[PDB]
Amino acid sequence: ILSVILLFMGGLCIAASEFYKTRHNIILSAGIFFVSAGLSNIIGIIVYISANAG
Amino acid sequence: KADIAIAPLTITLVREEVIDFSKPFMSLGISIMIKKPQKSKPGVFSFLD
Repeated sequence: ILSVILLFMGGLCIAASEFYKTRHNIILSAGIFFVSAGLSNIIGIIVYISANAG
Repeated sequence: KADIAIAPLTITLVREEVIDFSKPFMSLGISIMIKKPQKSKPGVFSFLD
């Protein structure tokens, strides 16, 4: 779920890229959100696979 | 104190010497009971064991 939320927030950042632009730190925000979403997703996969060993 | 015993009472020589038993109403034998296999959650941080 946290992976889904982080992906949504990264989408909002990339959308705010075109408007309200020239900030140059909202694109970095989108990058950080997408990488963090990936890390959350991989933790979720390991936890799921581990919970099904019993 | 009792006139008859109707229970899972095993016919044994030492008992038959002091009481009477009918022929067997159940055939059986000693056996082993174990807690089943289950498993073994390897714990997180067991790579340090």
